[PDB]
Amino acid sequence: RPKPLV
Amino acid sequence: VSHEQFRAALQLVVDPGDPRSYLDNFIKIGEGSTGIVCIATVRSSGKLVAVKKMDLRKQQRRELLFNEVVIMRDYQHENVVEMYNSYLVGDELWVVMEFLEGGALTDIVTHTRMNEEQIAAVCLAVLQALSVLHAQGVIHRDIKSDSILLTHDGRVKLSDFGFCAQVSKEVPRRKSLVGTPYWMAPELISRLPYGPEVDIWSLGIMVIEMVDGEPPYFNEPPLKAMKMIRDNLPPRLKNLHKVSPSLKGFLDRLLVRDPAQRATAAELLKHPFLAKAGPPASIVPLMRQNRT
Repeated sequence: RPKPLV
Repeated sequence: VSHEQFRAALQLVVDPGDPRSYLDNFIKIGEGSTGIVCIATVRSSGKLVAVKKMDLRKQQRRELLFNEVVIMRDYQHENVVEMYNSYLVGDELWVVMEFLEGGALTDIVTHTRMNEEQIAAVCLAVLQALSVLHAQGVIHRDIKSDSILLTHDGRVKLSDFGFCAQVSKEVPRRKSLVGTPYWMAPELISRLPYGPEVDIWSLGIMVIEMVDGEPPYFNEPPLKAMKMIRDNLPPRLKNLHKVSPSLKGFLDRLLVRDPAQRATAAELLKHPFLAKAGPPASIVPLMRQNRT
C-alpha cells in the first residue's frame, strides 16, 4: 500500500 | 537529545505504566500511517485488543503523535475506533484500542466487488463520523479505504487519526501538506489554506476505490499523480455504467474541485443515494473470513 506523505 | 526531550513531553500526556503487565501474545497484524498494529490478549479476560505502536524516531513530524491523545481524550463516537489508554514504552508510543476484527476496507475493495447497498452503508457510516468531527472543527486528513475498519458484524469505524488537525475561529484553515498522495484534495496539493472539505474529496476517491478497486492514477508514481490531481478535471470512474445515476450524482457532489462548491458532510447525510444503505449485516459477506 502507498505510504502517507507528511 | 530532542528525542529524550520528546519522550519526556509525551510521558506527561499518556497514562502511566506499561500495558505488557496486563497483555499477552502480541502478534503483528498491520503497518500503517505511523507505525505497526498488533493484536494482544487481555490476560484476565481473554478478550482481544489492538495495540498501535509508534516509534518516536521514525515520524516525519513527531508532534502529530499528540493527535492520538487529543482524539482519544475527546472525540469518541459510534463510528470512530475507541481508544482505551496510551503509554510510553521505551522509544515508542503505544495506544491500546478497540480491535476491529473484520479488518480494513482495503482488503474488501482489492478482492471483491461491492454493490450499492454496501457502498451506501460504508458512505453513510463514514459521513456520520465526519459530520460530527467536522462540526467540532476536526479534519481527519487521511481518509482512504485503509483507514476504515470493520467489526465482524459489519459495523464501520474511522481509524488512524495521526494526521488530523483542528480548525476554529482563530485558525480557520490548515496549510500542511499531509495525507496519502492519491487521495489528497486538489486545493491541498496546490498548497492553498484548506478545511474539512478535504475529507469530502478524499471520501470521493474512496468511492472510486469501492467501485473500481483502486483510486485514480494508482499506476503513477505518487508525485506525478498529485500533479495530475492538481492540474486535471476531476477523476472519472473506469466504468460509469457500473454505477447508478444516484451513485453518480452522489460522487459528483464529492469530487468538486472548488472546495466552496463541494458538498459538506452535513449535506451529504441527506443525499438520496444514502437511502440505499443496508444494515451492517449487508457488509459481513464481503470480509475475508466469509467470502468464498
